[PDB]
Amino acid sequence: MASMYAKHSAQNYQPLLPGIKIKTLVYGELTLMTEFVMDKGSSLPDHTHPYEQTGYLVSGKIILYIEDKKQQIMAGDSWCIPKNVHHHAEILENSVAVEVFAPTREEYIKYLDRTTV
Amino acid sequence: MASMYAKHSAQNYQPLLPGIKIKTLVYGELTLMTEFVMDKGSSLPDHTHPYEQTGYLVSGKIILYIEDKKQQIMAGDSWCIPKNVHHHAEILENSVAVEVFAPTREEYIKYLDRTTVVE
Ligand SMILES: [Cu+2]
Ligand SMILES: [Cu+2]
Repeated sequence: MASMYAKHSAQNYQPLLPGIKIKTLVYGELTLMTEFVMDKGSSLPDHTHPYEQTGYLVSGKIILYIEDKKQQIMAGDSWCIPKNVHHHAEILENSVAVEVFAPTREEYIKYLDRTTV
Repeated sequence: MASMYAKHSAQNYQPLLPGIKIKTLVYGELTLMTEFVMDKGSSLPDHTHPYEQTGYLVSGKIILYIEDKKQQIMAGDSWCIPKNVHHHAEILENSVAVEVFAPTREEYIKYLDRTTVVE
């Protein structure tokens, strides 16, 4: 029930997968926003979570896989993945992506940058 | 029930306020994502909508007002505004912001770009 603000910082990024760093920026009662720093050559494995995922690529170049379909993602592109839909990605260059989850993905709250507000 | 993708395009931006252009990128069952292009000197007036608003500043420099708090926002900063909370902003330089609303703000679906494909 309280609003928060997060300043851009290259620190407090926690390791999630080989070449993938994660950091929860802000969250509320219905959303949660994370930032992914993905190195060239890394990938996100296939997952199905009960959270809708809408994202935005800040920089870089990735390939997003939804079901069996593939789409090349560049700076400025966006996407929206519904609940329980198979999705994975392959990172072609050093990329940065912002991802929002609905509802509040409580397992990602532990990735808070500790600063916030 | 359909996933979607939107390609970056400098077109399909509709005017919302003097100096403020809006474009709905994608939306789903619980969220809706828009992109705001804000000219230098413009501002967003005070509003209270029944939608949680979490945003990210792609570029520029603005001053975000949430309730009684004031904060200067620069590139890379983010925020989260709860439902029915007073908020407004003053745009200091040519800025671009991405904003997500929860639940799906159906009134902003009319700003959807033509370049959004399904799956
Ligand atoms: Cu996911
Ligand atoms: Cu608002």
